[PDB]
Amino acid sequence: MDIILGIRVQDSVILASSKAVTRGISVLKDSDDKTRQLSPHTLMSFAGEAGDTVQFAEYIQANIQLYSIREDYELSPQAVSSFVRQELAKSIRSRRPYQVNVLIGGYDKKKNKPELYQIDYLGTKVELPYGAHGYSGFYTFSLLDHHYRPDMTTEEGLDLLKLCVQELEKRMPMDFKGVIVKIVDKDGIRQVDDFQAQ
Amino acid sequence: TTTLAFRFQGGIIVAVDSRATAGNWVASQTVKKVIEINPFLLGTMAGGAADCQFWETWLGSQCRLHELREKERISVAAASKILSNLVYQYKGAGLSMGTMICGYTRKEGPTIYYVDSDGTRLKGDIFCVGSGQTFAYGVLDSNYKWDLSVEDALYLGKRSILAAAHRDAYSGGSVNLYHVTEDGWIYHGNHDVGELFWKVKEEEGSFNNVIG
Amino acid sequence: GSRRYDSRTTIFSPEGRLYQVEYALESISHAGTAIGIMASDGIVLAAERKVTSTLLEQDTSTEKLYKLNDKIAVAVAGLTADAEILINTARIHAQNYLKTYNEDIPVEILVRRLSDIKQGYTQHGGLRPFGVSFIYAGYDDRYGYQLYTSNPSGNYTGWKAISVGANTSAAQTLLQMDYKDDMKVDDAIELALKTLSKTTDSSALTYDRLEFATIRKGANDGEVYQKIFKPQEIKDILVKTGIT
Amino acid sequence: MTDRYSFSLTTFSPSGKLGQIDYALTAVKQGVTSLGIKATNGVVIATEKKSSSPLAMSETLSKVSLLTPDIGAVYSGMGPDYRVLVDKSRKVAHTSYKRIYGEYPPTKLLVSEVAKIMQEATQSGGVRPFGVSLLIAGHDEFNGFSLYQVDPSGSYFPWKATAIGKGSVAAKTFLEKRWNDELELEDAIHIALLTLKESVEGEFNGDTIELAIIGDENPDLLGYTGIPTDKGPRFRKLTSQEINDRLEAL
Amino acid sequence: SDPSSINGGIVVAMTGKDCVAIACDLRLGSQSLGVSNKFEKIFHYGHVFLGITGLATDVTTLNEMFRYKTNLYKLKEERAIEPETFTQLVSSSLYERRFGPYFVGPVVAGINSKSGKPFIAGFDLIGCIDEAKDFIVSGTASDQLFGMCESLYEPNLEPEDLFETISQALLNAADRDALSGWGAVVYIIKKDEVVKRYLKMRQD
Amino acid sequence: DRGVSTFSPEGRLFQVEYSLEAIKLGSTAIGIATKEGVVLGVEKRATSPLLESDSIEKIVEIDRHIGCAMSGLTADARSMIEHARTAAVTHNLYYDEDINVESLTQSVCDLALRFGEGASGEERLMSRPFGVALLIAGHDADDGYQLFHAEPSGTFYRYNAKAIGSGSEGAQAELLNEWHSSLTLKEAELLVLKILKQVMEEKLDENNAQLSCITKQDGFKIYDNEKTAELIKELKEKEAAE
Amino acid sequence: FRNNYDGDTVTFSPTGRLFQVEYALEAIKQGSVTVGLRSNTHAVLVALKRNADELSSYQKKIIKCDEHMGLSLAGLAPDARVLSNYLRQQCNYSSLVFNRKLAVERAGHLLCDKAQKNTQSYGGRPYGVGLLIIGYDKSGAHLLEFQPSGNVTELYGTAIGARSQGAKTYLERTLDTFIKIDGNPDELIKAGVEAISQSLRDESLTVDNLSIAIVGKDTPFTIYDGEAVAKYI
Amino acid sequence: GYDRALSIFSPDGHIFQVEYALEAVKRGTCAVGVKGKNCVVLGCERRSTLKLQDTRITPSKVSKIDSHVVLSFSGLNADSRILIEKARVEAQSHRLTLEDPVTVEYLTRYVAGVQQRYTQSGGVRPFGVSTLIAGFDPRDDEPKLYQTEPSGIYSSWSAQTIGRNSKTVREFLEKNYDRKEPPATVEECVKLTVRSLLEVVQTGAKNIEITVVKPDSDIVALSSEEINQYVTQIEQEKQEQ
Ligand SMILES: *C(=O)[C@]1([C@@H](O)[C@@H]2C=CCCC2)NC(=O)[C@@H]2CCO[C@@]21C
Repeated sequence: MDIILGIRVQDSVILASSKAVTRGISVLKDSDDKTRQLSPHTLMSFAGEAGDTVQFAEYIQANIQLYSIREDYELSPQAVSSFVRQELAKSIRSRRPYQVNVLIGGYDKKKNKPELYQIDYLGTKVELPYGAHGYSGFYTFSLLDHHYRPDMTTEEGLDLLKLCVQELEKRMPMDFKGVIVKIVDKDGIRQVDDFQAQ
Repeated sequence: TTTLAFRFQGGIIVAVDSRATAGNWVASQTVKKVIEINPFLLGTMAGGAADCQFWETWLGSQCRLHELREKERISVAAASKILSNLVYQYKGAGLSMGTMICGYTRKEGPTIYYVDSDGTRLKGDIFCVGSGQTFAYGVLDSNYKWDLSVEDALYLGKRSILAAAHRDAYSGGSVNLYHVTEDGWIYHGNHDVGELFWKVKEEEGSFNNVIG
Repeated sequence: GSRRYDSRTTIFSPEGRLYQVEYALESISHAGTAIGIMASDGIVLAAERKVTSTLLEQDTSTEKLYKLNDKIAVAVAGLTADAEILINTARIHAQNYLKTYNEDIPVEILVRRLSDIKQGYTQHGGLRPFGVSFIYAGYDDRYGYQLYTSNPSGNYTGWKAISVGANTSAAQTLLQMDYKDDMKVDDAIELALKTLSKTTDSSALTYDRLEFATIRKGANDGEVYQKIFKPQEIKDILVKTGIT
Repeated sequence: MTDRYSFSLTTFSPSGKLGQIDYALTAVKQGVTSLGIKATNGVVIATEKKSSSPLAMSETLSKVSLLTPDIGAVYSGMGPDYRVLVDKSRKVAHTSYKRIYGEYPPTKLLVSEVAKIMQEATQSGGVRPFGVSLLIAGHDEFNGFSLYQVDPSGSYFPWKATAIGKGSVAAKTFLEKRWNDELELEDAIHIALLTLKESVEGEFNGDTIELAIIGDENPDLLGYTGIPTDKGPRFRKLTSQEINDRLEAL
Repeated sequence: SDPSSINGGIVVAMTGKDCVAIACDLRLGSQSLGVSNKFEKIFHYGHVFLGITGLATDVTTLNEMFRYKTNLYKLKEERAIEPETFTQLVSSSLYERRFGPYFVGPVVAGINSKSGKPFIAGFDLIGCIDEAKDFIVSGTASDQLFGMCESLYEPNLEPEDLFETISQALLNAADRDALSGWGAVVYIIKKDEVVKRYLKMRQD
Repeated sequence: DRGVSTFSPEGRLFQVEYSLEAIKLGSTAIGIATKEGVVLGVEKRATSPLLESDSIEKIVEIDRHIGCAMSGLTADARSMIEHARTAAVTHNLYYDEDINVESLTQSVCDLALRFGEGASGEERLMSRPFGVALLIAGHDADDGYQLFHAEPSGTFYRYNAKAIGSGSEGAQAELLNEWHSSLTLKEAELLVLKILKQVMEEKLDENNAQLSCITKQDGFKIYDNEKTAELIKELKEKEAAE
Repeated sequence: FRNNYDGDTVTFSPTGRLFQVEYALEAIKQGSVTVGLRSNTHAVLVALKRNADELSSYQKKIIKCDEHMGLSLAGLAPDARVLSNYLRQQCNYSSLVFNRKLAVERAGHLLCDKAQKNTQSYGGRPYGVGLLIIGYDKSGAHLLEFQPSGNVTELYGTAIGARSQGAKTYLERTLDTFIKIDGNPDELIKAGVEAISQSLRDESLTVDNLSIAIVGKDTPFTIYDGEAVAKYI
Repeated sequence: GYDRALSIFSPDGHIFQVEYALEAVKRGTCAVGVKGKNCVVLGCERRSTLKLQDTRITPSKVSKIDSHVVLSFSGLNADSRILIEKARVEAQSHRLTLEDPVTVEYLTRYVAGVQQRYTQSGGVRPFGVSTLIAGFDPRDDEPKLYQTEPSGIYSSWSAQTIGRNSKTVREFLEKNYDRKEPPATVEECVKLTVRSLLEVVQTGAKNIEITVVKPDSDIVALSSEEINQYVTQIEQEKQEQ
C-alpha cells in the first residue's frame, strides 16, 4: 500500500503521503497528491483500492462543501470524522464496499486545538497523536512512540516525520517516490513544497 | 499492445501499434487503437477492443451532447471524467481497458488523462499503456524534452512504439501517429513496422544486434 | 371516476393564496394560546389548556409542551394528534443528526426540517396540511438561546417573544409593550403569565389550566436544563407573580 | 380498479372546521353511553349491552375488550369501527412493543398508538375518520392506574372519571358529584352502576350491562404456575352474577 | 478472517451485594499491530451499562444505535430504561440482523432503580440472552476470563471487595491474551453512585 | 371536473385545442425552405428595455444539420429540444450517420400526446400538452432541405414556408404569395425579415429579431446581430426602391 | 342529458350510449376520405391526402404493417401511428415466433381488443381514428374496417371519412363488377379511384394529392404517391 | 399515488395555476438587482406586518448557492427553500463531475427547469416564487444577473425587480439605468439600488438589506449603518433642491 502518515503536534496536524502511483510493473506517476481538502480547516488523506480511493474522497468532499453552503458554517473536525466513519460503516456491508483507509487532520477553531483521526475501510475510527495506514505504522510507530511530545512545534513535527520517512526509505521494499506534506492549523491548510530535502 | 501519449511545447503526441492477438494467434496487424472522439479529442485503446471501442465512441456522443447543451467546447478534464465515472459504475463486472484521453483546450492547454477500468483517472505528461509499455517508456524517458519540435516529437513517439513492436510479441504491425493542437488533431500516417524497422536501423545505426 | 370527490388541497386561489393553509391557520386561532419569551439567561414557554374538567387528570396530562431534544422543546397550538405525528418525526431527525455527526442538532436545522415537511403537504400529495403551529424553544452553541415559530404553510421565523393560537394580536401587542432586550428568565416568566392572564377567554387564570417550561443554563453546572413545571410548581409561581 | 382515492377526504373548511371529524363526533353522540372511573386501587369501565333483538345473544358481542393483560377498552359510536380498532390495537401492542422490549406497553403509550391509527384516518387518502370514541383503562408498574379517552380526531386525554355517548353530559355531571381521590375500587364500581342506571331505559341487570375493571393481579387467571414474577392479568370482566350481587346494594 | 479476532478486547461483569461491576481492557489493534490504548468498551444510557467486545466498527455502531434508541425511549416513556428492558432491546436488535449479524459480544450491567436488584447479562452475536447471577465474560480472552471468574468469584461481595476481584480477573486474563490489555477500566456500580477506576498493567 | 384527455362533442381534445390558443399568443416565428437552404426567423419581443435581448433564445440547434424555432410557452420547449438533441445524437451512435429530419421530427411529435392522469396505453406521465409549437428545419441526403411544423397535437406537417405565433394568419397569407420554387437563400432571408416587420408590434431591428439558416455546406448557424442588421438595411433599400 | 354522461369513457348514458366513444367516431368523419376494395387476387387502398396550406404537404394516409399487410387512416394521425405500430409488432411476432404470416382476420381481432381496453377504464380516451386494413394471406385478399369503438368488419370494399358515403354507395353498386377484377391490378386501382372521386366536391385528385397502395397474390404491399399515381388521374 | 392534473389549460389558452403562482409573487416583498461594471447588487425589502423579530436567526432573503453565486426571490418563503436546496445540491454535483463550478446562466437554467417541470407534472402545484440569480462565472469578471418565474421562463437583465410594487421600481430603473455607463462603482451601484427601493419602501433603514457580489467569490452583506448611510446621503440629494 501507499504511505499515509499523520502527526498531531501542539498547534497543528501534519499529514505526509507518498507520491507514487504504481500499476503493476510500472510507476505511472511520482507526483500524486493523495489528499482532499474537506473544508478550510480539515484535510483528509487516503489509500486503498485503485478507483475507490479518489471516488470516495471526492464524494466526501462534495458532502462537506454542501453542508458548509447550506449552513454557512464549518463542521468541527470531530463532526466531519463521524460523518465519514458512518459512510464507511455503511459501505462495509454493501454490495461492493469502498476499500479506502483515511486519516483526517483538522484544526478545531472553536476548541483551538488540532485533531487527528484514523479510520479504516471498516469504519473503525480512533483519535491519536499520530497514526498511519497499511504497513507504514510498522516501521514508524517505534520512532514516534519514542520522540513524540504533546508540546512539539510544527518544526519539531516536520523533523520527526523526516526521520520516519528516512526509516521508511531504508527498510521498506517499495519506492514510494517521497511524500507530499501538508500542515493544517488555525490559519488553514498549506503545503510544505520543500521536503524533497528539508 | 503498445500505446503512448506525451505532452510538450507543440501539444500532444499520440502513437500506437496495430496488432491484435488472441493467445499466440495474430488476429490482425491492421487494427485501430486510437479513437477519434471528435475533431479535438483522441482516445487510445489498450486491453479489451470491444470495451474501449464501445465506451470511447459513446464518450464521443456524450461530449457532443455537452457542447449542444452548453454552447461551449468540453474540457479534457470533463470528458475524461465522464468515461471514468461510467467505467467506475461497472467496477467488478469485468470491463478491461487502459486508456489515454487527449485534448488541447484554450482553458487547459495540452492535456492527457489516463483512465482504466479499475476506475483510475490520472492527469500526466507522459503515459504508456500495454504489454509493450516498458519498452516505450525506456525510449521516451531518455529522449523526452518539453522543448522538442513537432517534427522530433512525432519521431520520438514513432520510435518508441518501434522499440516495443520489436521486443514485445504482442505488439507490432504498424505505427499510427497523431499530433494534437488546440485547433484539433492531425493524423500523421500509418507506418508499417516491417519497413520502418529496416529503415530506422540503417539511418539510425541502432538495432545493431539484428542482422540486416 | 374519483376526480369528482377531490377537494384539491394544494392549489392557489385567484389571489395566490393557499386555501387549506389559510383555513388551517383559522383552525389554529381557536386553539389555546401559547407564549414564547426569550431572555438573556433562558427561555420561557407557557400555554393555556383549552377546555378542562374537574375530572381531567392534570398530573398525567401534556397537550401543549413537548420535549424534542434535551436542548429543544416546542409549544403546540392546533390539532394535538397532528402535532404528535410531527413531533415524533422531529425527535427521529434529531437523533439521526446526533448519530451522524456526534453533536446535538443545531436548533435551526431541526426547525427548517420540520417546516420543510409541512411545506410538502402544501405543494404535492393531495392531502390536508397539519392543523398545527409550533413555538420552538432551544439552545445550541452557535446561537445560544433561540425562539422559533412554524405554521401550516411551512414558514418559520425567529423571535424574542411570540405567541400562537387564540388572541395572538392582543398577546403580541402586550408583549411588544413590556418586552426588553435585557430581560431575565424570571422577568419573562412573569411577562408570560401576565399576557395570558389578559388574553384568556376564561374567567380567571388558574394553574390547572396551564403548562409551563423553561430552558435555563443553571449557573451551578455549565450545561442546559429544560424544566417542564409540575402542577404544584405552576400553582406556586402563579401566587408569587401576584395572580394567586 | 386500484384505489385511486389518494387525496384526503377530510379537509379544512373556510371556518377552520374539519367536517368529517365533526360528523364522526356526532355519530359518537348517538351511541350508547359508556363510562370509566378511576379509584385509588383500580379502574372501572362500563357500558350498556343494547341488544338489537331478543333473538340475539348479547354475550357473543363484547363492547368491553381486553387489549393487554393490564389494559381494557370500551366505546361509544360505531361498533364495527371499534371492533377493527381493537384488533389493530392488540396487534400494535405486540409489533411495536412486546416484540421489541419483551413486555406489554404502558397505558399511555398504547393509547398513543391507537390515537395515531385514528389520526391517520383523518388525513390519509381515501378514508373517513373512525366513528368512535374509546375509553381505555389500564395499569403499568411506573404509572399505576390510568384512564384515557380517544376521539375521532386522534386526540386523547387522561381522566379521573368521565362518560361518552348519548347521556354523556348528564352522566359527567353526576360523576363530578360523587368522585373523590379516596375512592376504593368497589366504591367506583358502585358509583359506576348508579351512573349507568340513569342512562338505561329498560332492564338493568348483569345481562344488559357490561363491566370490567383493571385491579389487582389475578393469579388464578394466569393458566400456569412456576414463575414467581408472573402473577396474572389485572384486567377482569365481571360476570353477570357478580354484577347482580352489587345491584342489590344499589 | 475472524471478525471477532481482528481488534481484540475483553469485558467482564460481576454481581455483588447491592452492587454490580463491569470492566474492560483498552486495546484496539489491527491483528498484531497495537493501534489504540484508549478504546473503552463500556458505555451507559442512564444508569444502565453496556460493554461490547468484537469488531470495533460494530462496537461503535451499536453504541450509537443504543444511544439513539434509549433517547427516544426516554422521550416517550418519560423515564430512563431499566437493565431488564434494555437487555430485551439489545436481544431483539441483534436478532433483527440474524443473517448478517454484528460481530460483537455485548454485556449488560446495572441496578433496577425501583427494585434495587443487581443485574448482569450477556449475548451471543445474534442476541441469545445469557442471564447469569454471578458473572459474564466476553472477548478474545473469554476462556481465560471464565477460568479466573470461576475460581476468584464468591457471592455477595461488598463494592470494595468486588472491585479487587473483578480487577484481578480482568488483569490476569488479559495477560494471557495477545490481543488484550494496553490498559483497563473498572466500573463499580451502586444504586446511588458509580465509580470508574483505571488500572495499572503491563503495556506489552 | 373533467379529464385532461377528454373529447369534445366535435371530436377534438379540449386540452390540445386550448393548447393551440396559448400558441397564438406567442411571438412570431417564420421558416422558408429553398433549394439553397432553409431560413428560420423569430421575434424576440423582450418585455422591458432592461431585459438583455440576446439572452432570448427562441432558435436552437438540434444537430449540425437540424435547427428549430419555437413559439408559445417557450419554457415548455426545453425538454422537447433535449429529447431532440438526444435522439439525433443517439441515432448517430447507433447507425454511424445523421438522423433524417423527418425521423427526428416524428420522434419529437411522439412526446406530444403523452399526457393524462392515467391513460391506458403505456405510462404517459405528463399532466398537460406542451404549450408551444415548433418549426424544425434541416437537411439530409434523401429529401434535401426541409421545414416541419410540430404541434402539441402530435401531428407535424411539411411546408415550403410557414409562420406560427401571433402574426401567423397574416404572415402566412404573405408567404402564400411570396414563396416560389426558385427562391434564393438571400431572397428567403429578406422575405422573412420583411414579413416579421409587418406583423411585429415593434419596429424590427437587429435586436428584437433574429435570423438563422441551415445549409448542407455549413449546417445550422444563427446569424449574429451585425450580420442581420446589414440584411435589414438591405431590405429597407429594396422596399423604398418602389 | 348528454352533458352529464359524456365526461369520460367509463360512463353509460341513460340510453346505453358511450358519448366519448361517439365523439371519437366524430373525429373520423372530420377526416379526409379514403377507400378500400378487393377482388380475389388483390386488395387496394386509395386515400385522399389533405394539405394544410398550399405551402404545406399532403399528410400521408397509408401505412405498411408488413410485406403482406397495410392500412389507411382517417382521423387523428398520431393514433394511427400507435395502432399501426402495434400491428407491425404483432405481425413481426407471428413471423419470428411461429414463422407464420399474421392472418388479416387475426389482425382485426387484435386491433378490436386493443381499442376496447380504452373504452372501459377511467383515465384513458378512445382512439380517434378509423382504419381500413388490406392484406393478402393464406386465404386470399382481405379488407377490414376498424372503428375506434373497437368494431372491426370484413368487407369487399368501403370508405371512411368526410363524404365517404359517396364512394360507399358507388362500391355497393359496382360490387359485382370489381370483385372480379382478378389478375389485373390497374383495373382494380382505377375502380378504387372512381369510387373515391365519388366523394370529391372541393377539388379534383391531383398528383401530389392522390395516394394509392396495393397488395396481392404476387404483390408485396407497396405504396404509390405522386408521379407514380399520375397514370391514374 | 396522487397525480391529478392541477396545472392544465383553460379555453383561452391559459394555465391558471401558473398564473395564480405569479399572483403570489406580486404579494411577496420586493426584490431588486442591478449590475455595475464590476459587480452586482441585490436589494430586498423587509415586511413590517409584525416587528419584534430576532434578525440574527430569522432567514435572510439573499441565499448563496455556491461561493460565487447568490439567489434572492419574491413569493412563498416555504417554496423558495425547496428551490434553494436543489440549486445548492446541483452546484456541488456540477463541481464533482465537471471539475468546475457552475456558470450563473447554468445554475439559472437549472432552477428554471425545476420550476417549469412543476407546471406540467401530476399531483403538484407550481412554485409561487420568482428569483433573481447573480454572480460571476468561474475565472470571469463580467457580472451576471438572471431572473426566473413560476412558468419556468428565464432571461438576463441589466437590472430588474420582482415582488409588490415592482411595477413602480422597475420604472425607476428604466429611467435611471444607462447601459452605456453602468454604475462603474460598487458605491454608485449600491446607491442606485437603494434609491430604487426607497421609491417603495417608504423610509425603512431596517426594512432594506443589500448584498454586494464581486468577482472571485467575493460576496458581502451590508450592515444597517452602512445602508442607513446611503439612505441619508440620498434624502439630502432631494432636499438640496
Ligand atoms: C492490446 O492491448 C491488445 C489488442 O489486441 C487490443 C486490440 C484493439 C484495441 C485494444 C487493444 N489487447 C489484447 O487483449 C491483446 C493481447 C495482448 O494485448 C493485445 C495485443
